[PDB]
Order: sequence, then structure tokens, then C-alpha cells
Amino acid sequence: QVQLVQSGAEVKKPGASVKVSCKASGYTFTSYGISWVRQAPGQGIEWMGWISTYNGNRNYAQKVQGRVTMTTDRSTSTAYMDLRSLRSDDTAVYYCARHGITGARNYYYHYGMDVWGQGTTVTVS
Amino acid sequence: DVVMTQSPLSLPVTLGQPASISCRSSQSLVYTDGNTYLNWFQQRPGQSPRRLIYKVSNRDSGVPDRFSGSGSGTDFTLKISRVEAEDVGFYYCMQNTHWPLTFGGGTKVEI
Amino acid sequence: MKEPCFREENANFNKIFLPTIYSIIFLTGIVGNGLVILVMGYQRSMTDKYRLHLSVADLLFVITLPFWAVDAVANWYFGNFLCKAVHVIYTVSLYSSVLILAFISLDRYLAIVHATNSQRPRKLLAEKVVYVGVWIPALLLTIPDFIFANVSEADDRYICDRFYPNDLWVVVFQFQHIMVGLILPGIVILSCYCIIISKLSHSKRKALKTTVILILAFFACWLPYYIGISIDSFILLEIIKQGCEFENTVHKWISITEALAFFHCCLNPILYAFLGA
Ligand SMILES: CC(C)CCC[C@@H](C)[C@H]1CC[C@H]2[C@@H]3CC=C4C[C@@H](O)CC[C@]4(C)[C@H]3CC[C@]12C
Repeated sequence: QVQLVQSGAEVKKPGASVKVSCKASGYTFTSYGISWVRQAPGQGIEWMGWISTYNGNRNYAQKVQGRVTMTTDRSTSTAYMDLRSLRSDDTAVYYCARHGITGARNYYYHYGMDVWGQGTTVTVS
Repeated sequence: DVVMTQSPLSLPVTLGQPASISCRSSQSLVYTDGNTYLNWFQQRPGQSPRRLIYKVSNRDSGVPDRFSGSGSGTDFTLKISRVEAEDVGFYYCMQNTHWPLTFGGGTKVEI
Repeated sequence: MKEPCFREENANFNKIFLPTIYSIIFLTGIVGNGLVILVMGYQRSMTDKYRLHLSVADLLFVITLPFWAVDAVANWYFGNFLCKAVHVIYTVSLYSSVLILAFISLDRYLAIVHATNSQRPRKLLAEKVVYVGVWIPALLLTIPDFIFANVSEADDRYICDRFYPNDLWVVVFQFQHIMVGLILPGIVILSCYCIIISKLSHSKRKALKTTVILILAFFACWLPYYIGISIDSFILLEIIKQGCEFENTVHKWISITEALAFFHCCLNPILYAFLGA
């Protein structure tokens, strides 16, 4: 079955780094892209970034640009997100979603958000 | 880039009675191929968001017949013809036509 | 470190302009190839024998077109097996025509250059060697179409496409396409014709001119498409960096020149009707 499994909840000191994973199963990993989103407690859902598992094209949001990097692993079919220079504002829940489709003659971004992860709670103190 | 405004902030409804949540965008959400890509998400407390309706009024697989969506252009609406005890949660509307995607404010359905 | 460019689609160019061209090409090619096969098979020379093979190779492509047209208009309702079948048939009919043209060039070389003792190798070559040299390599070159051609679902849309692990197999197979379809048969044809013209300088032209016209038309219908493929492959290698609008422009022109090159399945019955056979 199509599913995405994330890592566990975690607590970090200010100025540390967070590396959160997202493993996909039940579908061809390289036919889509992975979008990383976050939701803060008592706040709306905010988009954070998009990475293409096909050709390694990535795009980060302007608010988080300069502190976030994304990578993929085809052999283990997983996607990572590394966030550095943490502040107390980064305490949130991070979700991983399947977003976009990327084939030989199709490279769109308006298909997806069908399946999501369980989300990991990152607490910065 | 594109802001989405939802109403009402809180929607107290009674069982068996319809409910309506309306959100409007800053720009026209019509793509260059004539299709509108606005979809609705439901989030229960302690779980990841789950879609209900995509492409303005197309339902997913597994959602009941109560949920329906309408509106076009820059004003879209979600309606629940009969509120049940399992409809409590947060509702969001997200557009995927302009890069990047944006989410709505979120409305809490209170039984 | 590289930003992405997503493709652009509009309802006016794709969904209206491309189905009409596909339908016109389908009706023209099916009628022409059906008439040619009916006349040849059930009433010759050797060029006619090779042109019957070209007509049969064109029929598969014409059959394949009603699927691409429907996919362009509405959707892909035909499943997963038919996706692979369409890709395999398209590749076979694409690769099995240029080789037959090269065989025609070799036959003309044998007939004109020697003309003394050639009826035996011409027979042997025509009957025995075309099956083992045109169709078998064409079938073998379709393994990637068997493997990587799949249908994928996004929202309510099914797409038939070749899904590779990353953007380098696309370059590899585009270079393979160019090398197989344009260079080695091109070298063979242009060397046979160079030696023929060298032999006939100090000196038959009713069939030689017809064959030359056919080969020139076939190789002139495909040249813009090959130029577009080369430019796209030189963009994927990141040797050409000219922004993001340039990529969309070249993609649109590749689509247009592919639609133009899809007219190669009608040249044979046009040179049959006009030149009088
Ligand atoms: C998988 C699909 C595409 C079949 C692949 C094999 C096709 C392309 C091959 C298999 C055997 C071939 C046929 C073998 C013999 C003849 C007789 C000849 O007088 C005309 C061509 C014709 C009719 C060939 C056309 C191409 C052919 C049908």
C-alpha cells in the first residue's frame, strides 16, 4: 500500500541541527516529488520546501531559505530534511507529502498531496 | 503570494443540520488549461490531514456522500448536508495552481 | 543546487491543434498504406519489395496514432499493458524503416556499380537478410520500452510514459536514438550514393531519382526533430544555461517538430500516386 513513514519526535537545543527522514513504500519512488511542510501549535499550516526525487531539483521557501537543505536516497527510497541554526520558533510538527509528478515528458507540480506522513514533533528549548 | 481567507473562524453546528465553510482567494485560481485546483482537507486531533474533495468538487475514495464542494473563480464553498459526531475537527482549503501552494486559515467544526 | 522548471500546457495548442493533425495523418496514412498493400500484395522489382515492407512498417505507426490522439484529448483509459504495447510498436516502426532505406541503398549500389554478377547476392540479401537485419535488431532495441514504459495515476489522471530512475537514461536513450536512426544508416546511404555518383560521372535514372527523392524526403522530415533532441540533451547535461523560458521554447518546438515528423508514414503512397509507380 502507498504510505510514507517518518522518524520519531525529538527535542533539540537552540543552535543545533535537525535531520528528519521520510521513507516511501507502495509506489515508484522516482515518479513523484516530496514536499516538506510544517504546522506550529496554535497556528496554520505553512509550506516549507519541495524536492524532486527524479533529477534532484529542489526549491525552498523564502522564509526558511538559508537554513534548510533536502536530499534523497534512491537505493533506500527515502528523503531527508536538515534544518540548522534552530530557534525556539521552530517548535512544530513536520509533515511529509507526495507532491508533483516527474516523468520523461511530464514534469508538473499541480498533482499530489494525496498521501502524507504521520509527522514528527520537533521541540526546541 | 496568494492568500486564502476562510469563514467562519468557528462553526458550531447541531447534529443532522447542514454546515457551510467558505474560503476565497486573492487571485483567480484558473490554470492555463482551464482547470481549477482547489482541494479541502480535514484534520482530526492527533492525526495528519486527510483530503475530502479535490479539483473544487471531486470527492476522493472513502469519503461519505454528505461532503460536497462548489464555487468557481475566487470564491469556493464546502457543505456538509448532515453533521455527524465524526465530523468534528479542523477544515482547510488549499490551492495548487500557483507556485508555491498555500493553505487556508482553518475552521473548527464544533458538534 | 538547481531550481526546477515545470512544463506548461494550454487547452488551445495541445488539445485542439494536436488531435486534428493526428487525425489527418491517421486517415491519410491508413488509406495510402492500405491501398499500397492491397495493390502490391494482390495484383515486381526489388524497390517495390522493399517499399511493401516500408508500408507495413508505416501501418503500425498509423495504428498507434488513435491512442496518442485520445490521450491528448481526454485521458488514458486503456490500461497498463496497452501502454507498453503502444510504446513497443512505436519503437519498432520507428527503427525498422531507416534500416529498410539503407537496404534499398545497398540494393541500388549492387545493381548499378556491378551490374555483371549481382542477381545472386541481390536475391540472397533481399530474401534472407532483411528479416535478420531489419526486424530482429528493431525488436531487440525495444527492451527499455518493455521495462520503463508504465502508466501512472495522479489525482484522476492516468498518464502513459517512460519513467526512468533519473534524467540520465533519457539522455542515453536520446543519443542511442540519434546514433541508430541518423548516423550509421546515414553514413551507409551517403557512401553508397557517393560511390555511385563517382562511378556514373563518366557515363536507370527513373528509379534512381525516385529512390533519391524518397530518401531525401524521409531524412528531411526528421532533421528538425533530431536538432530539437540534440538541443534538449545538451540542456540536460547542463552545458547550455540560458534560463527557464528557453527550455519551454525548445520543448514547444520539439513537440511541433515531432508532429511534423509524424508525416513520414504518408510519403510512400504519395510517391506512388504522384510518380505513377
Ligand atoms: C510486437 C509486434 C510489433 C510484432 C513485431 C514483429 C513484426 C514487426 C514483424 C514480425 C514478422 C514480420 C513480417 C514477416 C514477413 C513479412 C512479409 C513481407 O512480404 C512483408 C513484411 C512482413 C509482413 C513482415 C512485417 C513485420 C513483421 C510482422
